[PDB]
Amino acid sequence: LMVCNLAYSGKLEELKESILADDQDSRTALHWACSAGHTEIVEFLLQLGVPVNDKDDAGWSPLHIAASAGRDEIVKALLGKGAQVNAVNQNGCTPLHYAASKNRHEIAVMLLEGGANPDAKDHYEATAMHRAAAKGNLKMIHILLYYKASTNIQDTEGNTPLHLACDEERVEEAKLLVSQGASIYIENKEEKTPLQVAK
Amino acid sequence: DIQKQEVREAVELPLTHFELYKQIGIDPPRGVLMYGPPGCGKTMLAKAVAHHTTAAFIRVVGSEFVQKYLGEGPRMVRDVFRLAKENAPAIIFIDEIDAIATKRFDAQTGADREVQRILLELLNQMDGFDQNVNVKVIMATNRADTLDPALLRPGRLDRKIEFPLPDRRQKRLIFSTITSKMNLSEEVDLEDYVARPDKISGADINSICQESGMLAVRENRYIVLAKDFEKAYKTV
Amino acid sequence: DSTYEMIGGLDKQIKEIKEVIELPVKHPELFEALGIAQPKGVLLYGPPGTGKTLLARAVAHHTDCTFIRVSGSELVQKFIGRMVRELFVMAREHAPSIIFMDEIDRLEGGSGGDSEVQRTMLELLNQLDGFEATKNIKVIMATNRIDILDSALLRPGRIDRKIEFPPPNEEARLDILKIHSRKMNLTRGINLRKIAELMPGASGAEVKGVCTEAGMYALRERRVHVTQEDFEMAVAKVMQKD
Repeated sequence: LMVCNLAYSGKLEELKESILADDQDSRTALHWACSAGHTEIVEFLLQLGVPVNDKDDAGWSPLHIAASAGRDEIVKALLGKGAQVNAVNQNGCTPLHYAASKNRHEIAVMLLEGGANPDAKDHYEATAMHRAAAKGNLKMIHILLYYKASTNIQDTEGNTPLHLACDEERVEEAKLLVSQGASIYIENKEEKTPLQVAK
Repeated sequence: DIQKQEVREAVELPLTHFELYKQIGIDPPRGVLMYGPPGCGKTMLAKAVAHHTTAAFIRVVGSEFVQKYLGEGPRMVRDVFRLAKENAPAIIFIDEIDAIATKRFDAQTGADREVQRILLELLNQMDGFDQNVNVKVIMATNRADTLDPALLRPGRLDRKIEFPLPDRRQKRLIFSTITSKMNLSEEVDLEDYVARPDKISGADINSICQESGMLAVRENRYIVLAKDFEKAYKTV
Repeated sequence: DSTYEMIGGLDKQIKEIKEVIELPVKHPELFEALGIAQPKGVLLYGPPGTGKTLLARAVAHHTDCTFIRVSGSELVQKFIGRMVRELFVMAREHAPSIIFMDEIDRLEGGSGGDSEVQRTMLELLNQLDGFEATKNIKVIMATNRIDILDSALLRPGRIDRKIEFPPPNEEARLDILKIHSRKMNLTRGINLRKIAELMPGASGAEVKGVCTEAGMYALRERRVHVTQEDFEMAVAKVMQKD
């Protein structure tokens, strides 16, 4: 819509007048406001009273944009207005997944701090620990352990985060997870123990 | 940080350091084998390696020499090999080897034994030319059980890049090298869109993405999105 | 060629095999006073001794005879040839010859065509067992890999020769490794004795495993001469797969 060229023009003399005056996938102003990542635009649009939990045809919430784009203050504003911490999209994924994929600490810490579900699984019965483990995100796993997150999340195929961590061949992360009490006996559908996956 | 270093020092270092192998006296291995019935491939890695270097390349269809001729075979493979070692350093991609690597008892079908004599003939010529040949020969297949033990014998194919369970780094690499030429956005994410084709095994995933480009080329939407991805996955 | 200068370590076994193979070569007059005939052949079961073919090509190279294999591993599969009589005609024309299969050393198609080759050599053993065109026609089996079960099962040692060959002489680990070090560029301050004697248990293929698996580190460091530390790393590089 007119948000791309509005916020892209940068003419401050007509932005607040434009918003205070009144796409193909039904994305409102808040979605592009989270895509750009500006403080006064998400706090001004959310200051007027635009709905914070608008869902498109697929279900992509704006919190998946603020979490999938790497913006801390935008998550501070969406959580400031009380956005759905466990919204559902087309694939069932949560903003914690994309928060752990982008390697953003403040987004995950401030999402889980407000009372989000640490074990919120998607349509594939997976959590953010699969992404944080397979992507080598050590500090993301650590800040997930600041809230006593579960470790026995079984994927839709039967894989655990310890399997995705041992597949990356991260010796430090494997010894850390096993040292913290990771179940080394859960077998997936392929009948592969966590010790056999690690070469 | 070991796969790109082993393949790197196994592809780009032997390509322009033949005299050093003449000094040390160790033949550089160049045979890279791809396997796995679930993942077809033969396009992402073949075009990736075939496009990392801006030079000449000569690809061959799996039935490029099957003309039931006994004397034309060695002339064709000798001419292709001499223009590949003399014209410019190219990476020959031999496909569909299971149809030319089958034995037969009856001598009436001399064309099958003849084409397996062509494949084994170039398999012997590459052994006799191990001393720093100016050509790279990669190979791919999908049914290694029907193949002969001479192909998978060491000294010919010393690299076997399989595709059982690629980690997220290989997804960022093999998907970044393909999304760098397409229209990307903040919603374009093919991690679940590649995990599902692992549950339901589908071939030529890259060709399905090209079909998604054929559905997004209608000038109705500039940036390709999840609608053409999931639509191209449920339709074809 | 692979003469005696490229193979060593089986002095007792060549001393015992000169009467099986070398008997019709230089002393055939013992047929009256002894009464010997043409046996089936001989085979060596166990681990690969890194030269399982260099011995057949060595005795065949000293006998001054041709080497015609059956499977045709190197452009000798269709050069001679129902593809079953041409080998017997070339065996009739070339009386001195040594047969040794190297390529044979899915379970549905591979055992189908491979079963056609097994039936080929079985009917060839039936023709050679019934009649005979000329002498000096002997076949040698190869049992070194895991998928070799027909040759080891059909030859228990009742009407054929058998040699226990797990520990050949320890020279299959030592001195043929020295020979494999003579071909490639070797330095003068190397001690193959300890690095060749400190590789027990795994297999007999330590020679080819340490050479071929050491060529990746001699290819990595690009050293003009192979050092002992390269072989020392190759010992681990071949013991990791155990």
